[PDB]
Amino acid sequence: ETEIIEGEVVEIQIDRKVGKLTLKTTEMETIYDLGTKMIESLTKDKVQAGDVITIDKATGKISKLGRSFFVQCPDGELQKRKEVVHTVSLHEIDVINSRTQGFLALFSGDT
Amino acid sequence: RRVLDRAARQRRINRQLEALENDNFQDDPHAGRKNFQALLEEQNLSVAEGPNYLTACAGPPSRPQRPFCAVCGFPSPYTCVSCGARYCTVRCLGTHQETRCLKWT
Amino acid sequence: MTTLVLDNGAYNAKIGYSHENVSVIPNCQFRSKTARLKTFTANQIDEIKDPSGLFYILPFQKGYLVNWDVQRQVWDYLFGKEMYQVDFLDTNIIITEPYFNFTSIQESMNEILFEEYQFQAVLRVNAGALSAHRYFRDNPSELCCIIVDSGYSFTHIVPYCRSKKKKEAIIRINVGGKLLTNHLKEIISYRQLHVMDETHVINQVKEDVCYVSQDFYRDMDIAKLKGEENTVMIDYVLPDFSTIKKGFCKPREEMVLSGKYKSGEQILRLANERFAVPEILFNPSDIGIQEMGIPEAIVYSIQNLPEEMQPHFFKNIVLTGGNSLFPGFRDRVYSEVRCLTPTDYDVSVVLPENPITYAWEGGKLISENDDFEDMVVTREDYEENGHSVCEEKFDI
Amino acid sequence: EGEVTELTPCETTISHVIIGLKTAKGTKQLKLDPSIFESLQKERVEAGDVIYIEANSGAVKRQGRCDTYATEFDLEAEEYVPLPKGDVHKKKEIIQDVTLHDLDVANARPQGGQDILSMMG
Amino acid sequence: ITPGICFSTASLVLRATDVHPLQRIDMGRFDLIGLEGRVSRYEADTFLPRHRLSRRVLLEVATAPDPPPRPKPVKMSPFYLDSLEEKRKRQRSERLERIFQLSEAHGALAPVYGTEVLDFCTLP
Ligand SMILES: Nc1ncnc2c1ncn2[C@@H]1O[C@H](COP(=O)(O)OP(=O)(O)OP(O)(O)=S)[C@@H](O)[C@H]1O
Ligand SMILES: [Mg+2]
Ligand SMILES: [Zn+2]
Ligand SMILES: [Zn+2]
Repeated sequence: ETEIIEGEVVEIQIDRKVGKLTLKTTEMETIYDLGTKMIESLTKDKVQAGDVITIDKATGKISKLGRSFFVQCPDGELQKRKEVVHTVSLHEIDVINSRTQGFLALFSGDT
Repeated sequence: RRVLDRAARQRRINRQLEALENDNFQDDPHAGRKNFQALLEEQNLSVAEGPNYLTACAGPPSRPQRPFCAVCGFPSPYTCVSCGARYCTVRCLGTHQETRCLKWT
Repeated sequence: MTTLVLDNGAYNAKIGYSHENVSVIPNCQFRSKTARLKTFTANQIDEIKDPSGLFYILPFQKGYLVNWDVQRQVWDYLFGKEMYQVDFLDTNIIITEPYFNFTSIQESMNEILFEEYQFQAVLRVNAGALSAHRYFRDNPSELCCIIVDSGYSFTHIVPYCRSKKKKEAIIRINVGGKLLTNHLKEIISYRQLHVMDETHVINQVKEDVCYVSQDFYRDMDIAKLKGEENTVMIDYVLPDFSTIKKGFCKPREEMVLSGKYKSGEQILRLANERFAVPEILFNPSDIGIQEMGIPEAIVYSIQNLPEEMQPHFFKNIVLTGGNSLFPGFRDRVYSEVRCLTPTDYDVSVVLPENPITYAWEGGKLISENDDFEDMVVTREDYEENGHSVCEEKFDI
Repeated sequence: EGEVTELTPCETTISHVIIGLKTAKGTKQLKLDPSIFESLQKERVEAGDVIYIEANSGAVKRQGRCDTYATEFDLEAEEYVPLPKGDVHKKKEIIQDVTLHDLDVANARPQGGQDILSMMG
Repeated sequence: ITPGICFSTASLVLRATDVHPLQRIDMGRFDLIGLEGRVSRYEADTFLPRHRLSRRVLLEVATAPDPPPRPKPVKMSPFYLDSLEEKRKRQRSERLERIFQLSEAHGALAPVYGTEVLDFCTLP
């Protein structure tokens, strides 16, 4: 189970670290108090007002899936607990755990 | 929507906390001497002047505050932009906006 | 000759004679809309039959005696011919005082006790002192103890040596039974039905249904469910004072999930308020009070004191007061203090059978001692030296 | 193992490291060899983090933040872990089987190493 | 320019090789290749056999009081508990035993070649 935050960015504020982030759906709007790691993640991936993004809360994995004013803004709750199911082959486990950055061998041979 | 400054939020929090110390919410059914603040101001009680009442007030907790929904009490990931109140669901947000956001109804 | 023991609490007065038992009587006057011109005093609340919409006239604001007229009337009723028939000129009185009591209140207490009643001798102590004395009488091998007094209007934590109170380490929490009851009233009014005028009924509800959770978030998850798996949720039938004299909880087998009942009972459904209200004692910041809870305050008070004494303090934590009667209070306190206490130091928390009357028992014990006469202040000495020597002798 | 309540290097260079670890069964104060301070700084260990320290090797692993601090921000990319249940000091007597080939391959190539050649290797 | 491939896997997969310290032995007692370039033949053969600590010396140093301060250069019990002190002295004894065992373990292995031999055999 993972917590996924998907919404439209309203306002992003970062000050010298503390920051605030305001996200909205078609049904609710919220302001978040950001931590250092999420602030760094949002700085690394340029995020501006109007972008529709999804955030993996535990990892900070932010992927921009378009802009809205093109993808329609999400409708329901901003923060959703989702059940993610992965089917991983034994070869995949072996290659991932064979060495550091070993997952690259799943794509380029080099096992 | 409108936005409330820090002073308004602090005043609301202080008013709610003081209201929690009220003896009764209604008025006297008969309908026809000091208070604590008067006693404090008369005592002229100064900080660091030995063990006294004020120095005994507990300090801030180390563990961070845990947010709870202002409507139903369950944990609340969201903070209302307008007033800073916490909430957990679209239904709870609607109830908060109708009831206690902005004007205190 | 005889000695009177009184715990002039903000909610209940534990008044009795040293040679007799203890009585619990509300220390406040009452007015009701069922009486046009009639103010009830002290235990007269038993006479009223419709305590709904009851109005409370309290002599304590924020746990200190601030209203003198109502307190005087209550004392006159308690000391009058109806209750105890106290012979003032030949009786010693042991009366409790709030911690860090203001000088003006002490002056007024001494003046009233020594002039308006003319008691033979007065001994003013704190309830925690009597509780400590009782604990040390019970446990003679222990040299130190720490007393937690979670009462109606506040929650103090006071460490006591064998015969002295460490005033430097006293910690007060501004969370008490009054605050919890008002918070429960506000929650119920905001969520289900308006009960802000039903302080008595909501207080009884808190006393009957609330409990302290060992796992806060597990209980929150359980309460959030719907159906049979929501074991936390219960149904309470408020007393209408017509056919239901006192409130009660519906049995689980008789519970209806839909919430609609053919009987026209006004049913109040509490799921997360069961443990949210008692949790304010351990986490004041839950409602907005930036103060440390009971366990953190205990540990901080003990760690302020010298290192050599610390293991003795951690081994003798004593819980007194009404708020300590919540289910799971002792286990939660022990768990949190053990979590914060250094591992080499053993932690022992003791909950007496009657935390309400612990101070009264301590006062009875201190009255029976042979050193009692040295502690009290007489009226003959009051005439000349009293106003200084009351401050000098009493360790308030 | 436990949540870090205090991390104080003692200056004479660093003579020793005083650390405070918290568990459900109490708190323990430990004096650390100064070489472990480099490991603590590399792992980015701060107060409130749940770590374990190997007594024989000084290895430090920061296995997340304590869940008591989960509400310190509304959105941080952190992994919050429950406070450990047992004592701070945990002893276990174990019997592990290894083969000679394991030792051969363990000694075939170097491990760790802050040099440029080791890193490129 | 294309975005990279985001390969998503189960969080449990990244912990497959991880073994808890209480479940694994110390593999540093068989580390021969780690001693090369760091440990010398002198340390293994002449110094350590002579200047290894003993339990007696360790206990004597631990129990003895602090040494007197180094001279400056010159140009020429009511609260006492028996159980707590017994626990503390048991902890001190355990700590000293651990120090001894770790000091013995960390210098038991001798290099296959050693720094001196490698330096001698290494031409410019
Ligand atoms: N079974 C119970 N469970 C929970 N709370 C209870 C219970 N019985 C009594 N109380 C509470 O106990 C409080 C009164 O306790 P007391 O300590 O006797 O008050 P008091 O000492 O007279 O006033 P203070 O605090 O000393 S000034 C009230 O707030 C009650 O709600
Ligand atoms: Mg009391
Ligand atoms: Zn809600
Ligand atoms: Zn709002």
